Amino acid sequence: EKSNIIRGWIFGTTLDSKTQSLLIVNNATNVVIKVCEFQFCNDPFLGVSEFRVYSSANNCTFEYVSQPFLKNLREFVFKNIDGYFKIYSKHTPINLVRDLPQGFSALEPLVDLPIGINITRFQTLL
Amino acid sequence: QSYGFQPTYGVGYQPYRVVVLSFELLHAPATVCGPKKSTNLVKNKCVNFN
Ligand SMILES: *[C@@H]1O[C@H](CO)[C@@H](O[C@@H]2O[C@H](CO)[C@@H](O)[C@H](O)[C@H]2NC(C)=O)[C@H](O)[C@H]1NC(C)=O
Ligand SMILES: *[C@@H]1O[C@H](CO)[C@@H](O)[C@H](O)[C@H]1NC(C)=O
Ligand SMILES: *[C@@H]1O[C@H](CO)[C@@H](O)[C@H](O)[C@H]1NC(C)=O
Repeated sequence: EKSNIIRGWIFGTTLDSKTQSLLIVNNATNVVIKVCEFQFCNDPFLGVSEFRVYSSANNCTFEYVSQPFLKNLREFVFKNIDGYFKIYSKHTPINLVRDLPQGFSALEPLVDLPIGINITRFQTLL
Repeated sequence: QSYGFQPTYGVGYQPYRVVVLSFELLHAPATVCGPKKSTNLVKNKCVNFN
């Protein structure tokens, strides 16, 4: 996590006016989860304003609002089973500065979303 | 063609608002339901709980 320049997820199967696509962004206000379909860019840099990640919406099926996801570690698990998407999380300070330390930390589920769309790829934003 | 609506027109030609609601069959996780029950609670008795 540290200096970050992270957060921003773009999932989906197709890349051209087909199916839908998930989108998760953190802005210290709301972790919005828009399944709405748009077109995108290569490296859309928002914030400090400008907003040009999406291109055009057609129609959407889910809108969500929840609380923000806050030597640390930013750990997530994204898993989909029979139309239910599950995103887990964990955040804990560590002493080692090198790599993943030696220890155990289970993941408390944060949300369950019934959607029912097949997914094949994803990309991280900055 | 435009309707002709007047307050003095006949009841058959009077405007009527019709709303038709249609629900799709069970092919996806259920998203619409309703309040079933609002019963109270008891303690230290033999009861059937749901
Ligand atoms: C953080 O992002 C959320 C989600 O995009 C923003 O929530 C919106 O807030 C406006 C303010 O009235 C509402 O009209 C919208 O409906 C909300 N949702 C969306 C999807 O736009 C929130 O405002 C953002 N916070 C900051 C500080 O920019
Ligand atoms: C709405 O969603 C359907 C998904 O079946 C898609 O085929 C269509 O292109 C979308 N847009 C419109 C305007 O119908
Ligand atoms: C695409 O999604 C549909 C939705 O039910 C699913 O039936 C299908 O198996 C998915 N495609 C793949 C390749 O998994």
